[PDB]
Amino acid sequence: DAVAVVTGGASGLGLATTKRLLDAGAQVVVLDIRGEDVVADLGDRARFAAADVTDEAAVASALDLAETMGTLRIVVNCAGTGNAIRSLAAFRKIVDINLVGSFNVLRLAAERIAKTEPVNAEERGVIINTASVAAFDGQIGQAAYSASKGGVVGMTLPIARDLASHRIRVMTIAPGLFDTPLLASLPEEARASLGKQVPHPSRLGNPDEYGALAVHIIENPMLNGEVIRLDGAI
Amino acid sequence: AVAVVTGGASGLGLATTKRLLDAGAQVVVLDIRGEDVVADLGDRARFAAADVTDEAAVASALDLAETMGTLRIVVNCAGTGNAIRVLSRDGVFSLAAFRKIVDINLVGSFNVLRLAAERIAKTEPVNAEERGVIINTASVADGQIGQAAYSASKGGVVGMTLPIARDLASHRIRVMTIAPGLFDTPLLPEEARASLGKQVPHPSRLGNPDEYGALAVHIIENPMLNGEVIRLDGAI
Amino acid sequence: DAVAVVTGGASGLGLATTKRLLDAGAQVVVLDIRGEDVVADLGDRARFAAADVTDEAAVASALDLAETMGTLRIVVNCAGTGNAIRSLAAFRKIVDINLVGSFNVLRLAAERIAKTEPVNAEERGVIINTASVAAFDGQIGQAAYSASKGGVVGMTLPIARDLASHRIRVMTIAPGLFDTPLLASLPEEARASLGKQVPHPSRLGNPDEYGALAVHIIENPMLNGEVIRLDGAI
Amino acid sequence: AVAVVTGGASGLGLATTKRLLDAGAQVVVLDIRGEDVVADLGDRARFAAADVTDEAAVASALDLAETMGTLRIVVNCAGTGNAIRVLSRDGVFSLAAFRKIVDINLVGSFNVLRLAAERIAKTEPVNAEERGVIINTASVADGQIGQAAYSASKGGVVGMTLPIARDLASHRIRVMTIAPGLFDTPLLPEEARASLGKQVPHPSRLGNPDEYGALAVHIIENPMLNGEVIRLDGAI
Ligand code: NA
Ligand code: NA
Repeated sequence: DAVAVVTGGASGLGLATTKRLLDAGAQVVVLDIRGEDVVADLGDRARFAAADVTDEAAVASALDLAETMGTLRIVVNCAGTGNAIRSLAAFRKIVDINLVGSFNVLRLAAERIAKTEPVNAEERGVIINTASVAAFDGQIGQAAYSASKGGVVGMTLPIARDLASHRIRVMTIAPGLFDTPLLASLPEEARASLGKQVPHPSRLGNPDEYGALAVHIIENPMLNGEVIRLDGAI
Repeated sequence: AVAVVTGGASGLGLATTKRLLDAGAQVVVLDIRGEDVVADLGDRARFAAADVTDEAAVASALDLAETMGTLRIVVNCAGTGNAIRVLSRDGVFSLAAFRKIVDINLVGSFNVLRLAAERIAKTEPVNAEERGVIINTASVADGQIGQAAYSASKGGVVGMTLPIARDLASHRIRVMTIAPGLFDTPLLPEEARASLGKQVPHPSRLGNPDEYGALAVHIIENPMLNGEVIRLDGAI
Repeated sequence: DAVAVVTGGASGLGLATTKRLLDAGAQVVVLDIRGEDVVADLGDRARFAAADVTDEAAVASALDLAETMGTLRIVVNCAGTGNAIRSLAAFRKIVDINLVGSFNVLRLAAERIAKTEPVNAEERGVIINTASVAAFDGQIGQAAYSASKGGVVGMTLPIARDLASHRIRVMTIAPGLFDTPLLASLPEEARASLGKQVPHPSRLGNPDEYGALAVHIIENPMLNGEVIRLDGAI
Repeated sequence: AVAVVTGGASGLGLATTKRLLDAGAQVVVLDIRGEDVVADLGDRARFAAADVTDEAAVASALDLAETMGTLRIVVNCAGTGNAIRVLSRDGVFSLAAFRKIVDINLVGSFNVLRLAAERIAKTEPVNAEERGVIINTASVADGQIGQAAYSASKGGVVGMTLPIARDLASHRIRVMTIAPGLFDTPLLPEEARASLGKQVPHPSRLGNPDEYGALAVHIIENPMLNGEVIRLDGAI
């Protein structure tokens, strides 16, 4: 194929990853809840599947679309929720989207990737998660972001070990402060101030830097069961 | 001093409750059942029926605690107790099961902590250094989806520990987590329980719930333990 | 016996641990490079062995003293070096004392403890390490303290697993900022300022709090292969 | 741009050197031998004989690098290369052996980093964001004392990574660590090498030194990677 599914692929980290994957020659299904126009503009090697990652039936239909395009081998979980702004229902929503959704997509995708022929015939595929944190202290919902981050981190090695016999690697990127629309509710000088708190480089991460790491992980067969912090040492 | 122990009517929570009662705390046992168990514990223990994800029911358990005395201690053992029995009894083989397990562990622990902290923050300190202490339990360990639900739940509880400790520091409430390995609780045949014990390096046996309770009391009694996860697992 | 060996036992964390152990009914060999007077004052259930922990022959002779007193079952590595003050030789000295010394004492003690009868006949003994950090940023020798800390942390689980068949637990305490003579070169208000940086409790740790944890570890059979941070969330 | 690769004449260091040469860097190979290897690498590689714990010899390797161009990159692979061959060839069964292994890993890496950083801090930045990047290797894995020396060495290198990254941030020098698992280097019979490969979950084979080199180059090329340890080990 090779086909990738990128959740949250129509913006931020997901979009940057989608573009890097297209550049690398893969086809991509953008699994997201909006941004059909953005994905249309990328051309017909990227396709849009409308799906909430917490909805099993919706995810399954997006994987079906990927299968029509070629051989499914790659997943990148970049779906997130909640703008950074200065409720048990709110806690639950963040955990459901960032943690449960990532598991849903990982498990359903793994089932299909496991059925493919390996490509020296060593690998069937690679699943990459995103472990996301709160942007700042006293950020609303910090405990939920820390919980869903910890959950994604915690499942990385155990799932890698369970999928080893299927030749599917499982990795996680833990980004720091990145320039995405999730920061767009803060005023500009606030975002600039956040960037300057990062030790080095003292700025916001560019989503392309996340996308570049994701591609490196896909291209490096020895990276498995690991979390990689991508955060300027913050 | 009053404690609330969730999952307090069995296993780790019961062992904790007993240690707390012997140390002079009164205890509200917050659980889905166990009225007889709590009756057998005598006059310094009271029972509150509650699902840890139910805000009103947890609030009422806290109200009960504050009727008995000054609420200073919470130990969240619901993730290992009666509450996960059904969520696990017939196995964990679906995305819906994974979700329910994550819910009780992450949402349940967050609900109990957030509501308890609100009450404890309003108490007077006891060198007038401490208002209280909240201890979480990072899920006890079934198959692959079961392994994932455990590992995600454990991870999430771990992940919240330091950030919440930091948030509550100005309120003089410590936040700690115990991450137990294989323990001998009603949750678990003798041969099958024997095999589990053998994969623990040393001691090569199931943990005694009293060993969990002893650590919980030590955490309570050691002012410098904050924002940390303590694995209690025989190096497994 | 039971006999404990506490390295650095004549001051700070080590002394507080020695006193807690005596109170708990153990006999103690204080393995240290000075403080014979302090140990004399504790009475004849504490004995002094003059030894540098980097010197194998010296350590062995201290273990010999412990054996004459009773059955050796407990080791607490609290020997440290260098006052906190605001050189490759200096880097090497910190690593040699804090990391190599701890390994030296652990390995030599383990050999003897392994030969004892277990005491329901589950345990032969317990070895506790101290993983110490720099007190503040820009502290001279910070990289060496971080290296020797990381080294002690890194060896904890692997050594616990290798000693499991001998029924010897191996644990590590990672203290934060404690009121010991290692801070005595900083002026008082500087130490007070450091204490206030600790989130909660916002003060310097009391060495007795370390000693209490060490005793709890000894008394809790399920604690093995783990590092416990004791640091007020700093 | 000039790089210094310690242990650069074999294994992980050689694979890194080759990747760097293909990416357009000149490379000083700092090693205890390998003049012929470096000659075969051609005119953009030069050889400096040095023990990584020898301040004068490392200083001279740095002098050589700065003669060739602007020093921006250091990759410390000496802990996995020619330098540990003898320290390990006849086994690790003494406290003196443990010490020597810790020395080369912790002291060696600190010596190279501290001296390299002093030079790199004085260069002009290249959006004028970066002066340079230093990458450490957290020991490759023999028996119990061997296991302890490995684990302590790895731990120490890991432990220094973030604090040093923080210290060097104002100088625009990133500090990263790669923690490799079982790799196929000259250090390692086919059957015995086969058995080692099988205990890696996936890929269930020894790592190819080129996979280490590819990660090192990615770290160099990704401005946001700082203060972090990356395990490269097939989930072992
Ligand atoms: Na811990
Ligand atoms: Na990592």
